[PDB]
Amino acid sequence: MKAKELREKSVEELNTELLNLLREQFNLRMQAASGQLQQSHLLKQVRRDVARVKTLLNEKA
Amino acid sequence: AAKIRRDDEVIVLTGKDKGKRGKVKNVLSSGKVIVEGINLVKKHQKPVPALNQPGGIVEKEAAIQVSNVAIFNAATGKADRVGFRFEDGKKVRFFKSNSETI
Amino acid sequence: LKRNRSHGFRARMATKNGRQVLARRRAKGRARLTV
Amino acid sequence: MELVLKDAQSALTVSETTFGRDFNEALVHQVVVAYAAGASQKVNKKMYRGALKSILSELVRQDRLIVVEKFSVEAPKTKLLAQKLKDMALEDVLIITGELDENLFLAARNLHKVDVRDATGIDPVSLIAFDKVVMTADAVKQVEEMLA
Amino acid sequence: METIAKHRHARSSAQKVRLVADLIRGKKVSQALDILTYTNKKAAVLVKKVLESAIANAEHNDGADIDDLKVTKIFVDEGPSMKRTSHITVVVSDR
RNA sequence: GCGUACACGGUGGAUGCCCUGGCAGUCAGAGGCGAUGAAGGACGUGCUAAUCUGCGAUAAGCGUCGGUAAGGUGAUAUGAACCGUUAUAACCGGCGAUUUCCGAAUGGGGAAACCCAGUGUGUUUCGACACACUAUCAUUAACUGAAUCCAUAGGUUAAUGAGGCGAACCGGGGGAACUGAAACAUCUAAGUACCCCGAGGAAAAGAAAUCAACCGAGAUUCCCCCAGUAGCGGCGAGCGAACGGGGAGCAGCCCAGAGCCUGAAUCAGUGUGUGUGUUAGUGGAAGCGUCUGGAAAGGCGCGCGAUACAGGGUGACAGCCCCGUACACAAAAAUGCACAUGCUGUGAGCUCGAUGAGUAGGGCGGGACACGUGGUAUCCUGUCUGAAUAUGGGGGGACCAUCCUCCAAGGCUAAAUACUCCUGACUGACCGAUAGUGAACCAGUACCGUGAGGGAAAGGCGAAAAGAACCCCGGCGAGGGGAGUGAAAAAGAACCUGAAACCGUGUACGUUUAUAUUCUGUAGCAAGGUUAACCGAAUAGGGGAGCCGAAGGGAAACCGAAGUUGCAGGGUAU
Repeated sequence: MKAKELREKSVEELNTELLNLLREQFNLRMQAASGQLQQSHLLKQVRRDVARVKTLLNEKA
Repeated sequence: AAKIRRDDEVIVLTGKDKGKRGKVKNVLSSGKVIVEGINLVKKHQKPVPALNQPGGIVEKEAAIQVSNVAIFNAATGKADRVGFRFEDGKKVRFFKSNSETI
Repeated sequence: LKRNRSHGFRARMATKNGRQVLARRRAKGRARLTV
Repeated sequence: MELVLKDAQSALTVSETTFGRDFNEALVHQVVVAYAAGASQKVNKKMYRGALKSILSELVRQDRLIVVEKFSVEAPKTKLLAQKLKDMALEDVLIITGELDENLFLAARNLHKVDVRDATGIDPVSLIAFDKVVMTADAVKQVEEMLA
Repeated sequence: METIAKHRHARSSAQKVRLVADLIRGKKVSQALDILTYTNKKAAVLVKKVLESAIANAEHNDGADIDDLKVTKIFVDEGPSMKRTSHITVVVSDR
């Protein structure tokens, strides 16, 4: 998890992080507004993943 | 490290449970321990129509300090102290009073 | 708008007295130094 | 006066003014008051010498002072000191000697009822606190030369 | 046997409720409540509530024969001040 | 209708238990931070109604390396929902990335958390998004550069200082009224508060042209005595020295120009390895039975460990309940303290020379010099004049003689030293919510004054919420009663123990520390004692520059005395 995505090229990291922040964030916010997503650890894991992927692309390259 | 952890057999030295043995289920962050069938309480829980209310008075277990319960070993049948030692590649707890191996 | 003109934070800071009074006010620790 | 070493049947002679001088209650009271106050008050060497001589003489007359040729433990273990004290039936005693012994000091460290201190660091409070005092001939002569 | 019924922190003047209760002091509970039914005083409602609660407690826990129940010890005490509040107490038994 | 006393009540907190609180000290670092945006705020970030704390749209966090790792996901303060459980759950530490807006706040405006922008680059699209820059003063360097050829003023660029705050110390320049002589003159208050500058954490100064004079001490820096002596003041209140004499430390300097032999020790910067700390942690001793008691940690009996009976708490008082302590160990990477270690610049010692020349001094005009030249003074002016130089000067009682100093107009010198806004640890013949901090509590909060400023009161359920399930009355409320938990509910969330004052019922009856002076006792020694400051694994012991008595008295012709220092006690002088 922490190191599985480290070796991948920057292009796929950019693609996955942009797709996640564009789709999963909207899905989770709409679910929370509508009362869905009874389990909240999805928010934690997705926020941590997006933060970790965005932490790269600045010091790595 | 904690001298008492999961899957450990203990006997309550005092507190209305003298001489009775049990297995520790969970330990609270404040130092409390949970052992099945040593201290049963009569919590007057408030009935609620949702959340699958158990019904009536719930006979659950309360939380008691770890200090009030000692560790039990089957080698001699009497509670004894425990220290920590270094094994070939790890550190493990070893009882006292002839150093029974866990 | 008179309150902003008179007791405005920038207006007070424009003078040395404003800086010293706000510094000692913070030293005291009031939640609102001026308003 | 003359004292018995109780270990070799050897009699040792000491200055009369030290172990044979009259007990001055006022001097001892003043010294203990000054010690408690300091625990700023003027302190004089002559006052200290008089107080120590008076208390030593009183203890000798009360048979509260007993001397040995040497007091030590072969190994730095408190059990050795405890058993040695039990052999003589001594529980509340003040061990006083000259050069500090590492083994004896280590053994007596935990013992609340037994205290170990150097000859130069002797104070009346330690002498009065414990029922009896165990010293050594070397310590006795060291104290005698200190008091002159 | 004895029956107790009391109300805490009643928002009424203590002296007024004491005077109202003095009217029914030393009187049968049934007669007291019958007389208090038509009473127009504000404390009339409070005394009616306390007496009905007393008889309800008696019949639920104590024995029967609540009609012969008698008023024994009725009083009011001054309460905390925030119009001073009052505490009403009624002890009733047939004997 | 009331009173004489008792029991129950309610606003009620005298008393007592301490605390997640303050206050006074001791030992150490730090003794400043930042344009690479200091300090502090505004708003957000939890499954959130709210708070502390962390963080900043990558938001109660992320990448790396170590310790631990089976419970944790921070708590208040529960619930829902999660991962993994022997190394990719979670926690601590170092190294890195981000870090919204205001805030010196720095692109401009402006009303603090607000608005409006421009330039260049990337955009795999050029709607629009991300990044860097875009203020002022001063200095250095480079390129351009009018009057005026060059050079300057001016312009562009690279670099450096400052945009502010911070408790105290240092020097310099000004600086008050209150002030005692019952007011007041010379004065004290006071050079205190206050205003400014410089930058140091310590500062300045720091090594004699020093004082007496015919003997003498020899850097600067602080300290008790001399000493409240002289001296100063309607000699009254009051102020107030040293030459000189002892402790901390005592290191001096250099170049000031010429060379000789020279990269000969030292300095600042930069690698290597050694040892100890900072920066997560590891191990680490030992007990039962009866009785009592809600529960033992109360005590009775016999045991074990103790380098550890320091301490914390655990149903009442614990060495053997544990956490801990003594003690022995521990760092992947970062970091201070001293070493041998390679290198870049300074760079040893020897001899020969001057001794910092418009300089000392002098003339006409002030400053504060208690005193306006009067009994009268120091750095100098606006300007001029004007010394031999070490063989000479300052000079010293001026002098002859004799004596100290400099070798005359460069500054450097950490040492012994004042203080804590803040950081780390320890202690309290210090206090206990009307005390202690204003604030032990969501306290510099509420609140008041449109600002300065002032400023509160408000804590204790139960060891364990295990919070009175349930049933009934009641209005589906509030409130109460049975039952039950709970040691106790004469412990019930309006919850620590709980006296009355006030009001009702029934019961028996009638209607100022501190500086001196004197006297008291007591204790050492003795013509002696105390030693000051300081040293001192430390009130031990040393250490009398320093105080008085003193085989002395007396007229140094002559004859031949027992006082001091501590303790407690009192009166007096402010």
